[PDB]
Amino acid sequence: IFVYQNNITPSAMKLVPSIPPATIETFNEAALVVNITHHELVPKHIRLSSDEKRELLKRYRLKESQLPRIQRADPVALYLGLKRGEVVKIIRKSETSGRYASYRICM
Amino acid sequence: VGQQYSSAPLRTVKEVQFGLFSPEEVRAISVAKIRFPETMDETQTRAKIGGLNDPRLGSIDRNLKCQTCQEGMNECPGHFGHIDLAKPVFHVGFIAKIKKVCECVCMHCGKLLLDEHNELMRQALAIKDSKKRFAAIWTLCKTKMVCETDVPSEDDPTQLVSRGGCGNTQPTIRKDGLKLVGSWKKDPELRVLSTEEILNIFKHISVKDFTSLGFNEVFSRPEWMILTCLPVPPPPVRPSGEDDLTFKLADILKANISLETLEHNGAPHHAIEEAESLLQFHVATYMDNDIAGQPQALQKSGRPVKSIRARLKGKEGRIRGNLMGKRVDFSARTVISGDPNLELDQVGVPKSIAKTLTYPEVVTPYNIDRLTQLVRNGPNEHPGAKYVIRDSGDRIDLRYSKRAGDIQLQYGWKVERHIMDNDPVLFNRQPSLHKMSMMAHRVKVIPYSTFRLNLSVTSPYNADFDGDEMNLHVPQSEETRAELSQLCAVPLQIVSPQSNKPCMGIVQDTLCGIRKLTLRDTFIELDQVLNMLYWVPDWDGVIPTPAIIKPKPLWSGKQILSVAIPNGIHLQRFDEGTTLLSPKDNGMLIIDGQIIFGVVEKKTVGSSNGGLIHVVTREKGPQVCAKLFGNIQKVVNFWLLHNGFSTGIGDTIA
Amino acid sequence: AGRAALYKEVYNVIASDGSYVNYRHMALLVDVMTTQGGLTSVTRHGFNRSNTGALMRCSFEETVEILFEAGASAELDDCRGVSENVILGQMAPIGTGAFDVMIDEESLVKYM
Amino acid sequence: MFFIKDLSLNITLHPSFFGPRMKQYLKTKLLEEVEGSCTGKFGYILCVLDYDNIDIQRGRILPTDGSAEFNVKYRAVVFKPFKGEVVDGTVVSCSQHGFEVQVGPMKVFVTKHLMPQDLTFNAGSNPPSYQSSEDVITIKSRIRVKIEGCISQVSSIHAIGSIKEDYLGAI
Amino acid sequence: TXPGVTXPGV
Amino acid sequence: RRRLKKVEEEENAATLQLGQEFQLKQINHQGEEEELIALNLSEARLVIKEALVERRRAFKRSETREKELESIDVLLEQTTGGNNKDLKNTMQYLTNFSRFRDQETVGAVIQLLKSTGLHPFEVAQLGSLACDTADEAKTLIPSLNNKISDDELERILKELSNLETL
Amino acid sequence: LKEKAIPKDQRATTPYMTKYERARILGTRALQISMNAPVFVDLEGETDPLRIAMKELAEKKIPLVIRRYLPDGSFEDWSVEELIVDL
Amino acid sequence: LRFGEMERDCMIAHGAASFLKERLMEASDAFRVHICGICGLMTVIAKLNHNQFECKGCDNKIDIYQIHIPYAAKLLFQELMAMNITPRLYTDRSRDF
Amino acid sequence: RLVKALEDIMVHYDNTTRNSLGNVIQFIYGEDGMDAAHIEKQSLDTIGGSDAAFEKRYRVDLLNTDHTLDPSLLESGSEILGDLKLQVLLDEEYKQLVKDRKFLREVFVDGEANWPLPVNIRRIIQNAQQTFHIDHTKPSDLTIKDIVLGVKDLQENLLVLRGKNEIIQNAQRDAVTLFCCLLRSRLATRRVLQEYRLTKQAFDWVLSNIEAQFLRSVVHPGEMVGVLAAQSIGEPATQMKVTSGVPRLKEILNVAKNMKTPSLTVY
DNA sequence: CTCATAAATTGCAAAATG
RNA sequence: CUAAGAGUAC
DNA sequence: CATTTTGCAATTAGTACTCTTAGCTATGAG
Ligand SMILES: [Mg+2]
Ligand SMILES: [Zn+2]
Ligand SMILES: [Zn+2]
Ligand SMILES: [Zn+2]
Repeated sequence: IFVYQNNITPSAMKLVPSIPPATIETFNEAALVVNITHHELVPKHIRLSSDEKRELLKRYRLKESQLPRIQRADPVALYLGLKRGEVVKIIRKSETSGRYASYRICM
Repeated sequence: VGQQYSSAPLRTVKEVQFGLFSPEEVRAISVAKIRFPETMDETQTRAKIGGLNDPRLGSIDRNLKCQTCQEGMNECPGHFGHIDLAKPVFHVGFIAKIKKVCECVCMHCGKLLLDEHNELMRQALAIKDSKKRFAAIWTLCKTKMVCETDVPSEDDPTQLVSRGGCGNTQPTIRKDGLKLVGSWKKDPELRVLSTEEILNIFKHISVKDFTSLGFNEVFSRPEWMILTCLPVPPPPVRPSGEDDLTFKLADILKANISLETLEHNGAPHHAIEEAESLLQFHVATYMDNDIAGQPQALQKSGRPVKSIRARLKGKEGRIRGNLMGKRVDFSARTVISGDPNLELDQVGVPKSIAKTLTYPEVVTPYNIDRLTQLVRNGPNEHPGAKYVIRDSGDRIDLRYSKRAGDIQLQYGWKVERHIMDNDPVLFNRQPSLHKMSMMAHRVKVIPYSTFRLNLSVTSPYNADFDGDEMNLHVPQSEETRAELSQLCAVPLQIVSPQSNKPCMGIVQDTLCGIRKLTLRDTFIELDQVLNMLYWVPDWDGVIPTPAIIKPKPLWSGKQILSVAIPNGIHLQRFDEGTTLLSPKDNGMLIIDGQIIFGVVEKKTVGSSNGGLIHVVTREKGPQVCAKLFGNIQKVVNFWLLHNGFSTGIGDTIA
Repeated sequence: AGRAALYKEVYNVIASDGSYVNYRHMALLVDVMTTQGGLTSVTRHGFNRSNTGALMRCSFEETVEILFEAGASAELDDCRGVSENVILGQMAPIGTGAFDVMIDEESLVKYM
Repeated sequence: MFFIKDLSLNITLHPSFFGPRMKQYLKTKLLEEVEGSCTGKFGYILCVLDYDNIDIQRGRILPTDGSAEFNVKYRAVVFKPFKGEVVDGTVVSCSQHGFEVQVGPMKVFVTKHLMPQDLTFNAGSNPPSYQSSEDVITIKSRIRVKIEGCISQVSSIHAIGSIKEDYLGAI
Repeated sequence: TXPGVTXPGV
Repeated sequence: RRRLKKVEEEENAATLQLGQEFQLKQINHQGEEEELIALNLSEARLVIKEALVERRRAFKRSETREKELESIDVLLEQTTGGNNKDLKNTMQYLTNFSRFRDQETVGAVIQLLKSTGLHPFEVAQLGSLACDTADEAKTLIPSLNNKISDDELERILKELSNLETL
Repeated sequence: LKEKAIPKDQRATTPYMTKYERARILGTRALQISMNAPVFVDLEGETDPLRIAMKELAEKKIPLVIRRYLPDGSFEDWSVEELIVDL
Repeated sequence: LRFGEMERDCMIAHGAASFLKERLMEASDAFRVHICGICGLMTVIAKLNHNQFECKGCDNKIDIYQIHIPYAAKLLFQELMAMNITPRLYTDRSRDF
Repeated sequence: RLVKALEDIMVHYDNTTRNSLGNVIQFIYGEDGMDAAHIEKQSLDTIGGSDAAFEKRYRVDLLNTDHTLDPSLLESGSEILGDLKLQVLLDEEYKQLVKDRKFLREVFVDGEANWPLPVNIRRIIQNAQQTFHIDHTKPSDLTIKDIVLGVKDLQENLLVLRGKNEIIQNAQRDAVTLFCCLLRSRLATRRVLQEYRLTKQAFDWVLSNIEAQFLRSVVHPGEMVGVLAAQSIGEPATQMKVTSGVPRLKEILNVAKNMKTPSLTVY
């Protein structure tokens, strides 16, 4: 994770994607002053393992696209370091049932 | 009689596959080439052969069968013709798309500008959906203006790899009306990109290139976006004075003949260009007359021509005016009036409307006698029958059939008869903003000219009686009847999913009356008690012991009203400041179906959550709740009739 | 969090005039609007752009343009939507149509 | 030649036909329609194997119809002619244009152009036959013929045969 | 674009 | 796929393009793949006889050429009803051109041709045509060219001709 | 079809007949009764095909099965006999 | 009387699919049109009394099907084909859900 | 616009809420799988009241005197006191109730106790009381073990999802957790024995009725919840410092970058 | 003398510079 | 018959 | 390396009723 003060030069963004499996993630200090995940609006996000994703798609008979989508630019997706194809489990305090579990696939 | 039997297998459409007509497909499917712009021959009594109304595309007269399929106008789908255009023209709907495609492929060698050697092409081609692929490819290759006969190597930017590029420079392409003009960089060279050269360059696009652009090998290739053989819809599409499409096709044929003669006889290039532009304009206005910038193709009467796009789009187009919503038979509409003596799920149907709207009932050993009697009665008295459909498909109308004598009905036939009592009929008040505004009622035939519905059931419909009109739809099969009665029945709709509370209640006079009836001061003598008890249809037949026995037997209003409330209902609401004793008689306590205390008013019998309606329907069922509606309205309306309630100017005076 | 805010906005709209709508209706609305990862508006530029079938996309707005784009892209419409089966005049796979009714010969014989 | 293949047929049953003998009705109605029939896709169809328990499946009520649409799957024995296949047969008729040979359920017409120059028609004989220098082809005569051309029709499959090749003729 | 959906441009 | 129109090579036994649905492997009604077996004339006759006697027994509970023809005619008339003209012609064609009598000989033939490890169409044609020599078999069935050795084919047709009876 | 058909031993749907299932069962059965289908229940004088279907369903004498389609295309076969009509 | 869009929507919310189909097909316009399985277009010449179905171009006479669609739908498809769009109608699934 | 947007949403047979494409909108309808028409407003007693009041209402101790029980409440009122097994059962039951109290206080920041839930327990309790003629003076026939095991078994019997794997079981527990919290709030041993004074047959009948009503309130697969929601939102719109009503509904559905009155809330 | 033709949303590719 | 227009009902 | 700027049309509650008018005008030529 690279943390910058103000911005990154455009000539530096192009070389940010290095040789795999090394991944570089850029975050702004101003955007990291407040942790978004502690907001009451923000529910609990838990990254799923590959085995868990396979079990999810098996049990719910889903395809990759039939899951709810989460952009690979969402502040929470950047926060937890999601890569495309990884499914997050969302625990939400519902008002009709106490707990509701959703699943969002990164796109 | 409908349509006669066909031996072709019957299936339901599972997948609708779109695409573009290939010109050879248009030539193959066409049954008659159209060559002359006239519609009728010189005799004016037959359809001209070779004209726009060739009988091979479908007969225009009932007395004549279609020349191709040897079937009448009732059966013939209408078969397409084809006009072989003298020169290719743009499709008006695809011009922009065409532009984009010709902005992505080299205009000389006919190959895509940036193959996978370019950095972003791997990401662009990795996209799955065709539309996003094309969007990325266009937005990346639109700024590239060279075919790049030699490109830097993917391994390293030192050596040069030569691909199948001709090395020319692609132009900047703009649209000037119905044509595309290209400006090549000056070594600018501005020239109109003729449809012939664009069609040529599209026919040179490799399969991989255009399937990466989002096109398909089989269904829609890019070169099919340029028209060379225009399909001619049959006269069924443009019935006849002639239709607007007929005149537009006549104009197209006239322009095509003009250009063809100028080509064959030889002519200056300017006249050829003018004829080509006129042909393009006529084709575009035939397919779209609302082109921005260009003037509308006006009709012979001075009005804009109705193009096909105009026929499709809009509220009155095909989709929204004839497919999403369409005019239907077996429906009535008239003024609505209230009737406190009707059940909640009942609707009053005028005798005339019942005599008009009909239901087909299949002849069964169980209903042979009654349908036979209805047939004997005929269609001019109610109840009766209007038609008999035999197993052979022949229809017997009860009018003019009495001469042939009585009809011996056979099992399996249909008797199409007047809608009678207890027929599930969909009842609707428009705009019909929710599902409760369209509910299944039971027919009660009445001897007057208005629809009659319970006062409560007006609340879901948002219906008054100051001139409102309502619609009545009759199912024409046992399946639709059954699911209408078992899913759309009014009692099943009492509790709305809209707010998990009842949508109907006691309203208007009854509500006022019930408040006046359940006051502590309200005491009822023996005779009025007997009448009110009898007015409850499901009264158990035992007179409750009066609230006061000596010196005069007086029943309170709460005691009599508790007869309407079904046995076994417990309700306990505490209003503002009420105690277990009620100094203000507010609140509500009902124990085992007897109103222990509380004035019965809007909060109790109205459409409120936790009220009497909700409790009754959740405990005993929707049918018992409808029965409760009827009983409460009956008893309260009788009491208010014999008590009276008015209002005047003095009521507004302090 | 955007979906939660959208539900709160819709609920405040519903409750401004004192009316009450069940939670699950507004929850379905906000979940449909945010099932694509972003706030999909209820507009011709919003839900109508999703690749959900040309015949039902055109039934709302921009009919002829949708038909042209489907023809150009050779779209395959699977006729799963309500509007597709409404247009083609066939029982939509909804409500009573969300299943198939078939016949058991063995049970019919076992009855008698 | 003779093969056995999987076939599927869609049968529609009226509401009045649903009784304890529905399976018997479906089994009988599969017969009389495909037994000994002919189609262009699979040639002739002679009989159905394993009649003890044929796969009938469940059926499906057509909405607003009530008639059930069964998709009955079965094993059918077929005789599909193929191009360039040698097969024995029996001559049943002769004419100027050629002669007909009985192969299974079908008749193959060998034209007069497809016999050696020595063989010639002879109508003087009763019945008329084909006489050559070394052999004669008459009625009810065994003959081996190679099919070299087939036209695919549904109600009646047609094949074109010949005996011009070596070791083709009367056995 | 257009208008609607000037140009581009102008 | 759903390719509109269809371009296909002409059916040719020598080229072994029996058809797109006449390939070696076919998915059965159980969902698995089985080889496309081809029944020779004697084997097909025996299969038809077994099916017809099974049908006759089910309905009941619910050799020389002349006597065999009489028996098959009686059984066919007893088992099925009408539209059997094609079935009768095929049955008499099979009985007349019957290369084998009973189950043991046809089983021996089919297991020998399986041990040859050859195509089912080709082995069925070999069991159907009463060939004598090796080059004769090669010229009768072009598909056998450059597939099997001369001596092995000659000897196996020798045993096949030996197994011919009546 | 074999891959699609979920075996009876592991059907994961509700054993209770839904309102839509009951509505369609009643509609189909009433239609068949109207078209002279055999009746498996004794009649106490009823003549309406709909109430005939209701009486048939009351004692589970309807010879039909629901084929409930999962969103993936897989289906479960629930015989009307083993479905419990609670509503 | 008009069975408008939102009336259809109310019948959808009620879940009565067969009643909606009856409203939009039997009560208004039910049209039997023929197509071929090769090309899903309605370019099938039908001779019902002579029992001959033939789609010219595809060179087929046994790969035909009949479908029941509203005449408005047939007219829409005809105007689409007249406008160089092929709404091919296929009676089997070429893809999984 | 709302109807067209939501026209293809449907509850499928696996209880998920999917559109025409098969995309999952909700993994269970309404996040609890309940039909909207079968929902009534009820009070959650665990969340309300004070810690001392909650203890007095629910805390049961067989070893002390501050939170003991009257022996006349039940048949074995003088035998249970001093026991260890039933004290363990009450200890875990009260710990579960404390957990429910904390959970519900977490779910609702404002502590609102009246919320819409499928099955109305109060009406069933009153029906049993009026059917079995509870006299409120006779010692109860029930035993504590019966009450605890019956409540636990009833919670196990409320099935929304019938699947047979860990994901489906977790989803089922998540779907029924709030209704189970309500059920424990109402059918507590203290409340059953003292406030309501259920008998043995009456308790069994209450359990059976709760199970039946909950299984009856589950949403029906094939339900067109999309059009239902669209109409249920649009119908109140017709009856209609910060913009509200129809203009605000338009501002929300048409997700507009610029809106008339953008206001921000800071705590 | 009669037939034939003259509010509010969206949706950007240029063109210029220093 | 079609199209356009005007007025009107809820 | 950093901005920057610009020009506008299509689509937008349901049904339902009644009545009124008009359908290329004028000129050439066989
Ligand atoms: Mg009014
Ligand atoms: Zn025709
Ligand atoms: Zn080039
Ligand atoms: Zn075709």
